[PDB]
Amino acid sequence: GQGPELHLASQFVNEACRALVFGGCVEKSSVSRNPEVPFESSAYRISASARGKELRLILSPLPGAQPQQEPLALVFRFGMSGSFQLVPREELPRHAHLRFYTAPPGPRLALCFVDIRRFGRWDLGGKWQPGRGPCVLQEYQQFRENVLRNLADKAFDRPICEALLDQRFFNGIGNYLRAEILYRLKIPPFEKARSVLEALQNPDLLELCHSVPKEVVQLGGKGYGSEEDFAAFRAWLRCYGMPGMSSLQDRHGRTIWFQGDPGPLA
DNA sequence: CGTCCAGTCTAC
DNA sequence: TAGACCTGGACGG
Repeated sequence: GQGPELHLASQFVNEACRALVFGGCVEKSSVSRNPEVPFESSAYRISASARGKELRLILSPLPGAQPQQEPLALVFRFGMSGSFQLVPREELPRHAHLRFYTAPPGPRLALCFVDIRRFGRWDLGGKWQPGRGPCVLQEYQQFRENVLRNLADKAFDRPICEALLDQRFFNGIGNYLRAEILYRLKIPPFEKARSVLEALQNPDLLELCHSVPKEVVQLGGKGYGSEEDFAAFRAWLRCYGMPGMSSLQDRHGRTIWFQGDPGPLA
């Protein structure tokens, strides 16, 4: 997912796990080529927070949980299929690659990182990816100034629809969002990134990088609401994959949707 | 059946 | 920077 999806996953984990207590190890699937999670505790709480296209879990042991241990942080990137589900222990989904198990008393559940295509990754540190810009959702001012302050970067030589996927500057923006953001302002996709941004030294392209993802979060759904959780989202799209929209391929063969003028660098 | 389509991460 | 990395759904013979 993109920014809003990671945000909604974080919200789901905090809400679902709020009154749960986990115990045991953190079981990785043998099939998953991500790291073993070396954590085990008689009783620990799980919480989440998001930043752009990253999600941090914190495993926090209870007072007197054994063994004595500091809380452990994990950072996930979801790839294309990543997600969290809370299921009964005995009905793990296909492709649950990392599982955390509730501790009795009560229904024996499993919080699962589910990732069909296995593009999602997790790291033991708790650190955000160095290089990643500030979050378009929760760090708008930082995000905005990081762009305007660095227009001389080679990244802004690229056309705008290519620049918007640079997670050094648009941490959280992915394919549907660049399409929907550009369509709101009718900015040609293959306009030169530096040229579109020097025009602002009216909601503008950088406000919309904040406000458009925020519209998706405020919708809810996407597996964290209530596959009809996607009804609203499908109806909310104005561009991405819509009848009578144009669509090219950027230099990395990613599909950009737009109306009218492709712009000078197609 | 068959083929094509849907964000990094790292080796060249 | 391409290509590699993966599964399943959507769409066509």
